[PDB]
Amino acid sequence: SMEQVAMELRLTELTRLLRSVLDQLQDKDPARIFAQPVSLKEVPDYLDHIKHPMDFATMRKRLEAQGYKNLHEFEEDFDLIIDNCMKYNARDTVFYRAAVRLRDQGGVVLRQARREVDSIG
Repeated sequence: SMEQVAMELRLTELTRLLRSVLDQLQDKDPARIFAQPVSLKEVPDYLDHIKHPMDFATMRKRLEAQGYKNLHEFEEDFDLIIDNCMKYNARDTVFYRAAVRLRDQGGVVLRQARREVDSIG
């Protein structure tokens, strides 16, 4: 149908906007602490601590499959990255500190993306 195509064009454009958002958020992680999944070879007990792991490479795979239907879903995944880190790692660690900085700096990027998604439909 012509409606299914119009919907697919909307999802495509959302994916385009989320791709830019993701690149901007990931620049706020210059040390690449959140770039890839926590290694189960190197942290064998991680899944006993964290039930829903997340990282920027896993978000990128979902993105390119047009697996995000709205910004809320995308934010959920970003929020997992931060919140998982802040639970697993203690306050006085480079890891926890990196999460806090990502959170604070990403908030700005996400504040305007919410307006761009409401604005452009």
